[PDB]
Amino acid sequence: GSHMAVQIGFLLFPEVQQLDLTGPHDVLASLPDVQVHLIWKEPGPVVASSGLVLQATTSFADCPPLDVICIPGGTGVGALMEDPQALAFIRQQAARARYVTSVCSGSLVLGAAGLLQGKRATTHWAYHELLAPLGAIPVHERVVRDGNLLTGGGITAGIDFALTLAAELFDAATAQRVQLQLEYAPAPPFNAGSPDTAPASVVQQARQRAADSLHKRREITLRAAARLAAG
Amino acid sequence: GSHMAVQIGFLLFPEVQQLDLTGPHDVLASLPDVQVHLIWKEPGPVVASSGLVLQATTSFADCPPLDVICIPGGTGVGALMEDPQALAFIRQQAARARYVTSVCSGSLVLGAAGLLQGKRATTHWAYHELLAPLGAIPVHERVVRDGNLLTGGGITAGIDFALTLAAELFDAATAQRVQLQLEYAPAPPFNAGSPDTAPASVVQQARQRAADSLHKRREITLRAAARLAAG
Repeated sequence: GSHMAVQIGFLLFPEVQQLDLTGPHDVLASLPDVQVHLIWKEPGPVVASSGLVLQATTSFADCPPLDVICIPGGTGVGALMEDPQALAFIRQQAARARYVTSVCSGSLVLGAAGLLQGKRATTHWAYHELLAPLGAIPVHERVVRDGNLLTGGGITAGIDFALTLAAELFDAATAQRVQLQLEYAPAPPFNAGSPDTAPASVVQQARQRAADSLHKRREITLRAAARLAAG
Repeated sequence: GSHMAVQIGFLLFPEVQQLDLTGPHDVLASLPDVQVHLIWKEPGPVVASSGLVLQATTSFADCPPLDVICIPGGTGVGALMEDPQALAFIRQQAARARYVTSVCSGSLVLGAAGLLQGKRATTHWAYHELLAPLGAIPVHERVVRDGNLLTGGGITAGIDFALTLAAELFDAATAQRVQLQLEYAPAPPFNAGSPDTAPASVVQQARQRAADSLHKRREITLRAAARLAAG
């Protein structure tokens, strides 16, 4: 309107881990004058990994130049990593976006798009070995920042970095106001959010359950890397 | 199937604060054998306060007996507090549910349904004075438990209590596994999630911005209380 509207965009794709996206969405959608997009090849229903149905609000072609782009993760990321249209849109938008961001395995899509080369980055802990092949410097921190790239490992990392983005786009007082108004005050009743804090028996379970997925994602990653190499 | 399916149900209503619901949804939907419902007067699109579109999966009438019911908050709660159909469904389900829960201003709906009488409970901090008129013992804690009632003040409190519910429905090892697999490891870059930690200037801003809403919600609350009194 008669203020500058910040254009904020989430990639919304089948089998997305919905909370990756919906967390930062509610935070950023609180900010003054912003316009938030859920972006897919076409507008309309997209099913998340839980069966939860979201609605994409815009196609790739109709998406305005974004100020913030965010790629969430989820099972659906493996397909996205070899999706030439999606990767081309992500590259297009990343060229000029003020902020390029991802949650969870969303960073592996950034990697497949060629956007992690020589960058410090993280991803979901079970898939961390897939960073180096995509040219990233792999870093084990909840949110890793490299210039205007922010990558968050865990499911709610986007809620946290959304507050950082709020403070920079606007001011610290604005970010603090949003945190208070939403009353965002996390206090988990367990301490098993990191493979370095969870019980060993639990870490081994989770490694065992992710094994087939990691195997499949590694094969995809190596194909994505070879495409980038051929350059 | 050939295991017992826990029936988990979120009230999904127009102008819901979506993250209230989508947080605990992704956590609980991770649990073994569970079936998760988004419940409204009819299945189909429901617009959240941000403009984000969700899909209700079931009507009141078709909703199975729930093991967990969760009422989220958001601007839409004021209408819900005087919605005789919605209140009757919430009472019906609460009678036998193992767990009755809410996030944010969702507890004021529980209160309007007559379910907070003599119970310790919390709600969104800006509306906390509305607890006593609905018969609750108001408590300032992130998640307040009274028997099988859990009420959470802030936007992600349901993510946290979802882990508690996981541990009780199944076991601590299961809850820890879910936390690790999702990599839920919150670390906000500000400390303004409570009116006792945020800067005073920020707390006064937020109080000023919520004033009209609180005024309107108080009027609604007092009508809801008088209905309960007439008994």
